[PDB]
Amino acid sequence: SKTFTPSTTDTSTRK
Amino acid sequence: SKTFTPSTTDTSTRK
Amino acid sequence: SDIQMTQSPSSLSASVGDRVTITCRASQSVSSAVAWYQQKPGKAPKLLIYSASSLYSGVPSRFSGSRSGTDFTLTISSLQPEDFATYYCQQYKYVPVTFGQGTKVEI
Amino acid sequence: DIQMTQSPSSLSASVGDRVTITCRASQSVSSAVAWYQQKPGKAPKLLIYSASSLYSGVPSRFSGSRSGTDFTLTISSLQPEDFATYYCQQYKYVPVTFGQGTKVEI
Amino acid sequence: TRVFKKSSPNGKLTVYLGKRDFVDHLDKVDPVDGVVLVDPDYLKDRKVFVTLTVAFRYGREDCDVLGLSFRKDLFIANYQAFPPTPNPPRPPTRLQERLLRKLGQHAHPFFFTIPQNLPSSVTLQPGPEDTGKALGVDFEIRAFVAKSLEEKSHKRNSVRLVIRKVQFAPEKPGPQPSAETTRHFLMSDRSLHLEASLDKELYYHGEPLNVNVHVTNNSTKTVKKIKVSVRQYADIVLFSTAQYKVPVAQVEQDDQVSPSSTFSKVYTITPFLANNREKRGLALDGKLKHEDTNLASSTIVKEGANKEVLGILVSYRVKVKLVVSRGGDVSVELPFVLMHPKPHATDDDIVFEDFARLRLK
Amino acid sequence: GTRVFKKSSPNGKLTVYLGKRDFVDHLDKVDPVDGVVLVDPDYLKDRKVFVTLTVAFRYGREDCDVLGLSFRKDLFIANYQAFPPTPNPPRPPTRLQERLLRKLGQHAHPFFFTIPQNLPSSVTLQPGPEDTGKALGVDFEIRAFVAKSLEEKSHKRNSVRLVIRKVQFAPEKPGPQPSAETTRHFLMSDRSLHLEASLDKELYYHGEPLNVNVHVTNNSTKTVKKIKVSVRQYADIVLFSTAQYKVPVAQVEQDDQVSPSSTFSKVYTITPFLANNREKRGLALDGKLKHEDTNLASSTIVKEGANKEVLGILVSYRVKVKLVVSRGGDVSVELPFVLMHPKPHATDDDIVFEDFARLRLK
Amino acid sequence: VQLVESGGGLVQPGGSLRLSCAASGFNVYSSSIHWVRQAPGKGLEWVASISSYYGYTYYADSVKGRFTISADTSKNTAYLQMNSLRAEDTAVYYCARSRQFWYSGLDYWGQGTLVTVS
Amino acid sequence: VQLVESGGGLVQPGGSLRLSCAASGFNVYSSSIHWVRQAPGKGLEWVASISSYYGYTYYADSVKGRFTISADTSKNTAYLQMNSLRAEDTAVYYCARSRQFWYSGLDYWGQGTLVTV
Repeated sequence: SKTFTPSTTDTSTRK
Repeated sequence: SKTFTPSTTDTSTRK
Repeated sequence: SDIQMTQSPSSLSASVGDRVTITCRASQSVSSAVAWYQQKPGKAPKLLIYSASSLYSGVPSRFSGSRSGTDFTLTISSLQPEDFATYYCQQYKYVPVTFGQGTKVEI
Repeated sequence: DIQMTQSPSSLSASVGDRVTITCRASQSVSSAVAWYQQKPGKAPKLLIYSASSLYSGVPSRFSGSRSGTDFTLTISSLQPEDFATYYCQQYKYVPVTFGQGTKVEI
Repeated sequence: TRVFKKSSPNGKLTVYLGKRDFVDHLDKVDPVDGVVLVDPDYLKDRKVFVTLTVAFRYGREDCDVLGLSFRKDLFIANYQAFPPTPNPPRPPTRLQERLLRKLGQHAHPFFFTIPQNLPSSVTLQPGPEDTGKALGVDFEIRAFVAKSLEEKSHKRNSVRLVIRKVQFAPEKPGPQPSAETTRHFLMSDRSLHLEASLDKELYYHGEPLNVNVHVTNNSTKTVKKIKVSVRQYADIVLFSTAQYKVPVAQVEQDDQVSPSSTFSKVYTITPFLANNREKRGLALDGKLKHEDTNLASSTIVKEGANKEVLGILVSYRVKVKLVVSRGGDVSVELPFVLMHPKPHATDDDIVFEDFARLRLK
Repeated sequence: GTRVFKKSSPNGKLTVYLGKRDFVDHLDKVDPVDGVVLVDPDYLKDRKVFVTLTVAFRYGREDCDVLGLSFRKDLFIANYQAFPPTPNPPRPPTRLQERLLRKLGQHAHPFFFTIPQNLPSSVTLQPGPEDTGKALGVDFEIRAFVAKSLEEKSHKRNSVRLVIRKVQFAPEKPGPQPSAETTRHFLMSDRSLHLEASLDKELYYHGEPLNVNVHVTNNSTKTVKKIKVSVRQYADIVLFSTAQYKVPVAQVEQDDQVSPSSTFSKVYTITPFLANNREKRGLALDGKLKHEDTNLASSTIVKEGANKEVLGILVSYRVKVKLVVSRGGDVSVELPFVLMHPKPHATDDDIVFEDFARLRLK
Repeated sequence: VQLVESGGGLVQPGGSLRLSCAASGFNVYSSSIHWVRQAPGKGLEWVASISSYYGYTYYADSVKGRFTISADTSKNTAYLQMNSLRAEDTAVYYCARSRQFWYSGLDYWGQGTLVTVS
Repeated sequence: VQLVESGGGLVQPGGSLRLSCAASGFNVYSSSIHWVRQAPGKGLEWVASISSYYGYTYYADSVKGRFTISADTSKNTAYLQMNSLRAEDTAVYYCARSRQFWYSGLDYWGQGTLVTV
């Protein structure tokens, strides 16, 4: 439902 | 489907 | 691509005093940029309506133009014997300008 | 603010056991999470920073991990010196919030 | 009747304008009144603002403008369409009432007034080396949803509609142009003297100009050539007035005038864009998006010209130069107005002025 | 436990994966920009995916309401066609790129960028209190967008921008200790006023105090009124003409008179920091990924090889020890030092812009 | 205001012909000039158009390359140079006139020159 | 490297007290200083923080307005002026230290001054 401009997050380099 | 930026069109001032 | 002005009907039979409506449908959504012409046999065409509603100067007031989205209609409120001719529908919103196939009006 | 739900509130362990202390952030903070060890009657002592970096001088049995917003502190080979209280702190946003603590008991 | 309609990229916001061109009548401007259709459930706690912005701008419309750029808001107006203002200016017009009754409760009007001392929508032609960057006065309307005016607008829920301020030829004709200039020699009492005149004070776009050159060369010098030219005078005013001249049409014929002999001819010259596409600083009429507009119309200003100067002002003059042997070139300028018939100081400012003079002066 | 930065397209059909946001210059190589782009192949009907490594010298904010002058100059442009994959890509995929490809599947493709050795670092000049957010600065960025070709304009609904930074850290080897001497004798007296100042170190970290050893040997008959110790920042903007700007970032002034025919010796302590310099225009700050707070810009380190290497803004720091003396005759010494972070464990528009920059700062 | 035409006639297939449109009563720069043909028993079709104010020439897809439209601005006349006249080019070609500022239909037409091929 | 803090003691409710945190072994501009309290039988809580490099002071929602944190940069000491000490303010207040470039947790702590109301 989020309509705002996507920000910078992070994710685990795995699987 | 129309993912492009909406352009200027017209409509009849009626009903 | 080009734009098709599907003019309907290809011909119609009428009489003096009758009300004749000639339709025109554009394949692509042109603006009010549509014109109507009256070509009697053996003569050059003659502009009747421009901008799909504006009657050309000198044309009798019995001719009128209307637009409903991409559908354009030419109406003769009180048909006269002088109006038996061929009527062409032209759009001029995009190059090339395309004409309708015509609608021969016969007595 | 942001709540660091530390689980369990306490746990009973023994020497040589493996203890895992979890920490869950209400909001998705980054790796900006630190772990402290407060023995009773003493000031806290930083163990892990950036949720994985072992602080200098801390024994290697302590280790940090992150799985999204879930942070875990593990002692591979528990020693009698490790029976203390462990606090989970995030420092991504002001105010910095601490976990409620996990008293490790013999 | 019909109304223009542009919608938000996500479709939750729509603007309805009866016109895209607004005419200055030299005592009033056509009021900008439209209708905005919103989605009140989509805007959980936000407001809808429409802005009437006109700005002197340099550089093209994209974001990656490699080089200098400059903007100056000549006039800013703000309207809170939703929630509606408690005391809106003017009652809604007939077209606005029809639009509201057609679109329902989630449509609200907005009203704008353009001040009398604003420039028209003009655009200076980019140079062949210039990468599309161009000076020009642009009118625009932007509708956006936001918590307040100071909040930045977002592309997804904002819609922009470029409008234009235009002027048309006044019904009352002006005085016929006429100019006289003499050049007498140092010794001979005879004085070279020419007469030139346009048949009209006002010319439409694409209409030829007939100049009546009338040379009375009683001296002993021979006029080698007679050159007839049309010049465009873009007058950019931001903080210091700077006039720029661009020749837009030239008619030159080899009609020698013998000493002690009169002359009389009717030259025909037409300004048009076909041969002026490579010129930089050539003022063109305001374009909606990218269409080909003709040469800029002459800017007509009120008699109450206290300041009256902003943006770019356009004027046209016809010059008749006689290239005389042994120097002594004599010229006459014929100012005319070129229009359309009515259808029926900060550091940035000073530095940009220096830049503009350096570029196209 | 390696983690990777990721930013998604506004419509969610495009995503960039970068293991780093800061890339270190090693004075012989810059950290390569290796990333992964995840695309939606069915969303791409007849469109390609390009990623650009753009670094630009810009003046002004990133918004549209940028009333007033603005400037831009792409110091370096690099383009990569992520999808469809380039036939021969530069370098084999790194370990992290291979892991990201394995995690994300076949709809994720790598991109490779190389930053040249002569580029500037990410710096920002502090906006003045009168400037409406406008700031000179060198900015690195990466943009991923879908288009039929590079010439096609980018669209916000699909393009995703990720600001990166080029950074430098303090060299491991120490430098020579700063030392400066300057004499000033009167017109008639043979005695010469002379001071020598020196920093204890050549390199100082941010927030580290600077200890200057001022030593005045005044054998003349003139009396030193005060001793002023200052730290000044030297931003060197080089687009086509080098314009040097000096901003005083720290001042230590004490009233210690020096009697005639009497030596002097003191150890002044001075620290450059941002708390008292927030109202200064043209103060060089470090690169910002966002509107966060950075410290004073680190000193720009250039290689021994001459080349040109001059672009954007170059930052230098010098300590000035000025002596104010009765009847004029001020004598000063400058001690250049490098301020850094420890290594963690002739177009018209351009010329007019140098004119504007000198008018603004100089 | 007239659009006198001259130039049509019988031409062997693959031949060439030039059509001259002598405009009168209006200026070549305030009006655009269009060529419209009408094959026997078929409707109206637009083949060419010239805008001397802007210096633009447009052609139909069936006549692109083969046809060139020019204007004699001094003489206030327009020309249509038709080359490689095939069988499909037989029609009555009309010289139409439209305003330049702005297009409001072809308000003035010629009288048509019959172009035929064998 | 040490964090010597003093100043706490018994205070009547609604009273005031100042806590002085003498810092040694590090500089006031390369490090930030934080006050963290631990109520009896309760967990750690952060109340104040000062960054003398940036000139910033932060306060908890429960101590904003009532508490002011200052620093003596020349003396390399920090202060916490606590006014209108209510019942909830009784705790052992720790002076913590963190890097300025950059934050890596509170690597150095004091020893705590007991404050009672």
